[PDB]
Amino acid sequence: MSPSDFLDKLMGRTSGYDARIRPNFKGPPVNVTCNIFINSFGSIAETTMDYRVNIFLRQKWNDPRLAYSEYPDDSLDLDPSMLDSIWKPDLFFANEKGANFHEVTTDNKLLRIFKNGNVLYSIRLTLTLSCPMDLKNFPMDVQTCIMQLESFGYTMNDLIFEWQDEAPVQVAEGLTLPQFLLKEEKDLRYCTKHYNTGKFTCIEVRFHLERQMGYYLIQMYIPSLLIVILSWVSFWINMDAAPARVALGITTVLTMTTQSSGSRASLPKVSYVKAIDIWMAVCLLFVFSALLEYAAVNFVSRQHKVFIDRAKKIDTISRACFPLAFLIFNIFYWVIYKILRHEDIH
Amino acid sequence: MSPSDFLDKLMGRTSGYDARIRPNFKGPPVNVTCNIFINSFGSIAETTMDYRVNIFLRQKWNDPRLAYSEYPDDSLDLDPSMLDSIWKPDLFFANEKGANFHEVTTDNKLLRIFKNGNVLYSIRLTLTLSCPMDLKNFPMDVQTCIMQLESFGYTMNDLIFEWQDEAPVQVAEGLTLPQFLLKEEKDLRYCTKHYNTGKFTCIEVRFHLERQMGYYLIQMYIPSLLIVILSWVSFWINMDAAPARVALGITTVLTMTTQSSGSRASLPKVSYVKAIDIWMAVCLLFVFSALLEYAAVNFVSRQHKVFIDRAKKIDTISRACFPLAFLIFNIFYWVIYKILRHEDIH
Amino acid sequence: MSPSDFLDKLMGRTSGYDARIRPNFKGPPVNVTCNIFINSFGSIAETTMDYRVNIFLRQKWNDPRLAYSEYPDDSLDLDPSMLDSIWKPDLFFANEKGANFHEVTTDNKLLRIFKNGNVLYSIRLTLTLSCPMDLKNFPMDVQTCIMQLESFGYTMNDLIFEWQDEAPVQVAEGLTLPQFLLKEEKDLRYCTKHYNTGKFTCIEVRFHLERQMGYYLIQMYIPSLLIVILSWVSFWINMDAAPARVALGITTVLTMTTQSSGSRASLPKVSYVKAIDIWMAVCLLFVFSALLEYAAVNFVSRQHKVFIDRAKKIDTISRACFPLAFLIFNIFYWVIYKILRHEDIH
Amino acid sequence: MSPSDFLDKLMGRTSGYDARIRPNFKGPPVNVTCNIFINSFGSIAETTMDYRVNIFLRQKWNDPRLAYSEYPDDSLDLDPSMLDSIWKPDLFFANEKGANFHEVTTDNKLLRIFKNGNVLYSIRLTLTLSCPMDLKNFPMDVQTCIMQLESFGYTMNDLIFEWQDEAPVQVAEGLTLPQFLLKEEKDLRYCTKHYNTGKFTCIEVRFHLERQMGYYLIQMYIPSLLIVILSWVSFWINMDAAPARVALGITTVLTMTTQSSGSRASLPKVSYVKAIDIWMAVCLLFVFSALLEYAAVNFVSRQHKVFIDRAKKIDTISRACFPLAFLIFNIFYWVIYKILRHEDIH
Amino acid sequence: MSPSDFLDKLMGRTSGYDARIRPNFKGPPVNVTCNIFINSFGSIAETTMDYRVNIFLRQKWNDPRLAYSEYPDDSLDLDPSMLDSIWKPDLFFANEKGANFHEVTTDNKLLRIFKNGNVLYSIRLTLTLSCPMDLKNFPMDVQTCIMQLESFGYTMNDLIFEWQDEAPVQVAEGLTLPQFLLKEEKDLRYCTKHYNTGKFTCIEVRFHLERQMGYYLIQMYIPSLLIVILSWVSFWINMDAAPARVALGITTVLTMTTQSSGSRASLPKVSYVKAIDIWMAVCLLFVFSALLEYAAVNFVSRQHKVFIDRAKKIDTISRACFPLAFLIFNIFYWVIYKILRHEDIH
Ligand SMILES: *[C@@H]1O[C@H](CO)[C@@H](O[C@@H]2O[C@H](CO)[C@@H](O)[C@H](O)[C@H]2NC(C)=O)[C@H](O)[C@H]1NC(C)=O
Ligand SMILES: *[C@@H]1O[C@H](CO)[C@@H](O[C@@H]2O[C@H](CO)[C@@H](O)[C@H](O)[C@H]2NC(C)=O)[C@H](O)[C@H]1NC(C)=O
Ligand SMILES: *[C@@H]1O[C@H](CO)[C@@H](O[C@@H]2O[C@H](CO)[C@@H](O)[C@H](O)[C@H]2NC(C)=O)[C@H](O)[C@H]1NC(C)=O
Ligand SMILES: *[C@@H]1O[C@H](CO)[C@@H](O[C@@H]2O[C@H](CO)[C@@H](O)[C@H](O)[C@H]2NC(C)=O)[C@H](O)[C@H]1NC(C)=O
Ligand SMILES: *[C@@H]1O[C@H](CO)[C@@H](O[C@@H]2O[C@H](CO)[C@@H](O)[C@H](O)[C@H]2NC(C)=O)[C@H](O)[C@H]1NC(C)=O
Ligand SMILES: [Zn+2]
Ligand SMILES: [Zn+2]
Ligand SMILES: [Zn+2]
Ligand SMILES: [Zn+2]
Ligand SMILES: [Zn+2]
Ligand SMILES: [Zn+2]
Ligand SMILES: [Zn+2]
Ligand SMILES: [Zn+2]
Ligand SMILES: [Zn+2]
Ligand SMILES: [Zn+2]
Repeated sequence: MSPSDFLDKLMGRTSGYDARIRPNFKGPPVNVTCNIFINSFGSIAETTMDYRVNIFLRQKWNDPRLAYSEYPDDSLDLDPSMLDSIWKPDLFFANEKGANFHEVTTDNKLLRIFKNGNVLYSIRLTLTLSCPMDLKNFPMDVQTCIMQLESFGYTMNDLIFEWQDEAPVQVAEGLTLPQFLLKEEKDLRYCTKHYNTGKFTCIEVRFHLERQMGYYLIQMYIPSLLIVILSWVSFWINMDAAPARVALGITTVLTMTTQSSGSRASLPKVSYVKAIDIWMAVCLLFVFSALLEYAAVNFVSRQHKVFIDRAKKIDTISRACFPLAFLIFNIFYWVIYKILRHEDIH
Repeated sequence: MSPSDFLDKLMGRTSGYDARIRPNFKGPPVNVTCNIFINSFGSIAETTMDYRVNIFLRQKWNDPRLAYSEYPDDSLDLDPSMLDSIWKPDLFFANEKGANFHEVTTDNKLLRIFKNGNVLYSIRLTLTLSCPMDLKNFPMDVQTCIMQLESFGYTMNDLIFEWQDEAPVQVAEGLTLPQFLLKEEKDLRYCTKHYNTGKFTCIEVRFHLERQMGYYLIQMYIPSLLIVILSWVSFWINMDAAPARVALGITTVLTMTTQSSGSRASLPKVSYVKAIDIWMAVCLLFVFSALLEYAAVNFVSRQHKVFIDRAKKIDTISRACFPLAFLIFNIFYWVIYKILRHEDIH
Repeated sequence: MSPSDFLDKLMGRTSGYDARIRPNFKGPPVNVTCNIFINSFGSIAETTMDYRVNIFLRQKWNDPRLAYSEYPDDSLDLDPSMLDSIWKPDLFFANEKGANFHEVTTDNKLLRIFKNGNVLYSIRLTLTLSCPMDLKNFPMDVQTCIMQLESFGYTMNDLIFEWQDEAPVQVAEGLTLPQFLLKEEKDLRYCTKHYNTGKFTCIEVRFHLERQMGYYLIQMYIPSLLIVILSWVSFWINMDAAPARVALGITTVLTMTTQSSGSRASLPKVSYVKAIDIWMAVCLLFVFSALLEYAAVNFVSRQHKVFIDRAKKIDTISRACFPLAFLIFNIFYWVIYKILRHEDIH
Repeated sequence: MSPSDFLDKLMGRTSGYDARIRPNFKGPPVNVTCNIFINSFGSIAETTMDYRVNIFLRQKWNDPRLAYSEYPDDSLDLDPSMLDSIWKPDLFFANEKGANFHEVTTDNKLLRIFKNGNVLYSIRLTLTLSCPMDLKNFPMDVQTCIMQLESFGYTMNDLIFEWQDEAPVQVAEGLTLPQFLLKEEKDLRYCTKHYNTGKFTCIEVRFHLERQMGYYLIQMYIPSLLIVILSWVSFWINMDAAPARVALGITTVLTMTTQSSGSRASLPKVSYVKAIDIWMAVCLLFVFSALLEYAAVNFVSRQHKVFIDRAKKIDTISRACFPLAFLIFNIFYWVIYKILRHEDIH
Repeated sequence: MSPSDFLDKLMGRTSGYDARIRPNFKGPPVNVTCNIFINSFGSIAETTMDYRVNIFLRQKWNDPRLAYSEYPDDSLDLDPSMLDSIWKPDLFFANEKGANFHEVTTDNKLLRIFKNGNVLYSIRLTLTLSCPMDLKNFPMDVQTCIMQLESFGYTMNDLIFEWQDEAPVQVAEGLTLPQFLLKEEKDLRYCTKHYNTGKFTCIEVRFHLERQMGYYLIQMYIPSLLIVILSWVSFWINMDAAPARVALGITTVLTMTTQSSGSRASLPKVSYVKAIDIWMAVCLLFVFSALLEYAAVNFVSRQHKVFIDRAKKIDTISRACFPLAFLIFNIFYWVIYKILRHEDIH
């Protein structure tokens, strides 16, 4: 025939096609097979508990009214503007905060109609999805980001969503994240929303992201350790140098206070302790105990010669005991925090 | 019949339906039963005095012109695009700063028409609602967020809003807030706007949110207490160490000044004192009195031996009196601030 | 008759009504009576010199072509969607930076047509209006925010704007501002724009806002005073304690420098001095003169015993003279700044 | 006749008017006379190198097909909605980053048709125009902001842009800028874009803006000078006070480092030196040389009495030489920077 | 003929033209020749790993159905509004985060139809393109920004994209960047996307940008060097001045810590070391070793005269060895970092 006539013949007034009626109106529910292709991944903000994604959302379903045989071609890669003249599933993202299409030059849309009536519907989307994050074990945590594909108007008696058996989630090659590693395996679950308006279909993916500790070591693990070592210099400073040892205790304690507040600058105001909070608390306790060590030496040395060697013994004991107890803490902290991270994500 | 014909028969030119006319035009006012489902809750900013919500707004009313009997089906879950061909209430949010719909894939809308003429109208909305906050008792406060549903064009003689008798407000399971606890009980009030243009219907919910103090203890309650203890080390420092005790008083006072200004960084510029302001003022008064204590010891010790034991007596008295008076203040501050919080929200 | 027929009969093709023609086309100019209702007030930013408002804009004018008598009803509260089929004034805000309507559920619009032809047109608007601010006397200033309602296309020969005789401006009950007090009285002026395109009508309101000083006292008035008192401790510190008195002068001067820069953090980069700048300059001069006082005592004490009592006399004189001169400055500063604020706003 | 009939008679199907055809299709090019009225000016950000303006753009051209004689009126101030039914020039701004119209109540548009066929077309626009800035001589610089009005689709053979002979640029009375002075004179140039698609018309204005130095004197010129004077106190401090003079050198050098980094906080990361960078570098060199002066006095004083008066001579020489050399630098810096600013803008 | 009739004759119902059908429907694929003109370049943010561009995108292809001979004119520069009535390629940008058109006064679009059927289609676009950046060698790095032009709906059997043989990329004259130099040469590659939906055409440019080091030298290369020199003053400070040398070591170490954290303020949280991180680590190691040098001198000097000249020998050796080893590090650091930058970009 001609390319234009076939398009407006299969659907329209002459054929009787109605886009407001689901394909099998009073029969079995429509089964929509979905699969996504992640084009980009980033903007993971813990303060707002969300992340931004850019995906190619593909949907496959069978429409018996769109089946054709006369036209010679097998598939039919048609124009996007007609997408309003056909029935489409009312998919929506349950945990979506913001979303939009793309019209950079034309509509970033695709539609194919096969001979048997199968419809492939691909679309480009930018999504801002909410992600509740557990920040206990914060510099060393594995977050799980979810993506729920839910129907809004049709129940399970009308619309059912299914993930493709092969490759429901595909990630673009070379897609890296500056802060996390995206695990190769993905979890495909079966959500089902139960409202007072009825039952609604839902499908869900889970992405596992491990936080990289290279930034946090050079940002607040090594500089705080350096402050603890800098506090240990006072044990070798001469005893009568009171403005020297006291200023050494003070600058280290106040710096540890500012570094402790600086470790939560980019984090939400949660109300539970974290692993970095435990490390900051122990380092602050160590520098404060070093200052209390000199406050005791300064008090013991003036009680009037037993008191000259008794105060010097505290300095000699603190020279070896302060790094040994800090090493024992470092062993227990790092070992138990590399033990909890081997726990299964599931 | 056929699915398409019934939809355009009940309403349209042939039936005579007009979407610009309320159902009972010159009779009793239309009663709209409303109930909301909170999908997300967050973005509670004290600086802008607002919070962001994402709800499913359901509206129920009876339209006698939409009653049908011939079609076999009980309910009629129809397509959203037709929503312009029917009459809908002109609901609007009185305390709304910004609002928008959702069109992530299709319209996030739902409409059902029953046999008797009842219309269920569900919609997805993102709202930025203004919330006036009282920050007296700030680290330990219970805020009340409101949501007013008001008609804009119709008076009480035409439109009346009512909350559903069962479950007007439903919260999604597992919805947590990083900063607040959402109380299970909700207050359903009856606002009524009186303008010079007439009387207008209004309904209102109240959400009670208790601020969690876990963040604020580790952020500005314990570090300021540590500065007060660090200031108490000077009482044990040797008397003639003037650059040591003076630098101890100075660094503690200047740090208390910076922490006091740091406690109001994320707060609006209100003009009344708060509980954290009282705590910061007392801690600043304590470290400043410790420095004045050494300024008196340094002045008394040089008046030329009575003056050697008289100045030492002030040090010995301040060693026990400074923590005892600080403990008495801590008891009165915490007790009275755990007494005011047991006061009923209502 | 029927409700629908009357609406499309009064205006349309059959009646001959044209929305592109002003009511009295070649007669007296159309007089539009305007009055606003402020729903919210806030977002007053000095850096961008603007403020955000949310108002109900009401407009009243007479259209002889819309007069009816046959229909029984007195007023006619009709549907908003028809608002395009009638003539409306081309009002616009002269000092508007950004503006938008509201479509949270439906159009936030209202239109009534009376028997004689009077048209009441209410609309909801969010406005970001520019406000030039004079920040001399900044912590204690009264700003005047303006709102100009101007016609864009019609001259005085066609369109005239007037304020309602009773209640042109109404403020919602309980509307408070965290930073300012909104004065109860308002000024209704008569602007008139003179361009090269002709003469254009304009009406203007003026809002008077007094800045509350409760925040600024605890933020940068009392902490700077505390630094000045902390600088006065050096006069009581022992004379030979050079690292003590010198470090006392240095930390106070550098802190006064940081507080002076901190007082202009949220302010625009204006090029005239302010009241807080005068207070910061005098406090910085006081702490710098205290350090120069010890620099003179340290120089006088070593000139080799007259020089021992001569240097001690400067300390004794500075003990009483430094707070007395600071008290005299505080009296003159506060008195003259409570005198300028009693000056009439007009 | 009637007002409505004339509007649709001059243009439309009956007359044969086509909005897709330029007035003189195959004759001389259309000459469009342009003039702008600046309503607001601000948001000048050096980091993004742009500024925001709000203008009334007026365009005048002759359309022979719009000439009328029968209708009685001289000019014809018509309704804005019809603006799509006539031909308009395809003006666009070459250096525009973002732009939008205004629809606060209606379209902020104006169109007049005269008897001879002249068309006056006024529109309200908000523009974010890019401005390349030269920041050498930064606290004391005169920037030149440009505005290019270019045609996008028509060449010089079809469309020519011209500035009005009288008042091409008019500024609203009382329009001030918090950071700059807008020079009264303006430069009207003749740009002409040469692409591979052909030749295109362009016209350009230039605004000269002088930066006000009142903010920068009190922000980083006087506080850095105060640090230099504070560093000169060490020359009067006693020689053996090593922790006093050393702490005086250290706090001044570290403060000069922080003030130097603070001077470029709101500036883009350019790679050439500026006048404030030269001032910061010389002030940092002065305080660092004062510390090296005490490092030399402390080294010379202990070489074992010639060495007691030799080290004291360096202190006495540095007491007068350090302010004299700083005064000579201040004279040469300010004189040459008030000489370069008298250079013609052109 | 007449200008209007020809436009609607070549395409439309009478001619049979369909915009939903590609020109050669069942023949060879359509070859689209593309070339871009960069109007502006900037907003290069490393934190979000993106950059903003403003380009003129030109597309050339042959449409046999648009060939004409009767009309006299060679080319046909027509009106933009008709652009919907013709077939256009479905180009889209693969690495695009956000994009929009421009409608400042009219559509910023251009279309020309030649006699043989060639179509030139120019459009103005603002793009926010993602750019993965390697920040190893960060203050001295050459980034490569890419721009992929990909088809969304048509495969290689239908649509093929090609770069123009002459001048695919043209940069506007005088276009400078405050932070980078845009290399004159550009790389034109051949991407080809392989999805599960089929094969898709793609073309790609590469821009090479060299970071300018003028800002980073005065921002964090020279101030850190000054801290290292300031730490070398302690070697000349007198030995028994313990509060002087200790405070000199402390302020320098804490300042180096704050400058090290300040060097990564505007950078993303990557987990690999950079060149500035290596420089900051070595400078921190140098000032910390200077403090350990005085901690050893202070310990050796009190062991009770051999111990008086033995501790003085460490001071004399450290006076020359500390700058010599720092000079050797500076030679190896700068030489190897000027060697890696001569490596070919390709
Ligand atoms: C959609 O999928 C469901 C589930 O596989 C199909 O329902 C089954 O259909 C088969 C074929 O008639 C029956 O034998 C089963 O008993 C059905 N199971 C259930 C639970 O209903 C359904 O037919 C599919 N829809 C379409 C249009 O093919
Ligand atoms: C909407 O609700 C109101 C209040 O219940 C109804 O008004 C009452 O209607 C009953 C039934 O006719 C009367 O007996 C009462 O006297 C009415 N009370 C008032 C205060 O008006 C109203 O009828 C309802 N509207 C509809 C359409 O059912
Ligand atoms: C709009 O208001 C103006 C001013 O009150 C009216 O103009 C006056 O109209 C009266 C009644 O005819 C005359 O007596 C006056 O001489 C007019 N004054 C001026 C300055 O024109 C005008 O008529 C009003 N418009 C309408 C439609 O009522
Ligand atoms: C637009 O302006 C140009 C330049 O003034 C006009 O071109 C001139 O027209 C006059 C009158 O016919 C001629 O004598 C000149 O030789 C023309 N000069 C050039 C360079 O073309 C043009 O006619 C104007 N267009 C209209 C419609 O008036
Ligand atoms: C688009 O370009 C391709 C590649 O040059 C063209 O394909 C070639 O066409 C010539 C001419 O018929 C043949 O001789 C070659 O064998 C073709 N090569 C391939 C790989 O197909 C194609 O014809 C061009 N399309 C149009 C419409 O001109
Ligand atoms: Zn896009
Ligand atoms: Zn898993
Ligand atoms: Zn959405
Ligand atoms: Zn309650
Ligand atoms: Zn709204
Ligand atoms: Zn007034
Ligand atoms: Zn506007
Ligand atoms: Zn000029
Ligand atoms: Zn634009
Ligand atoms: Zn290359």
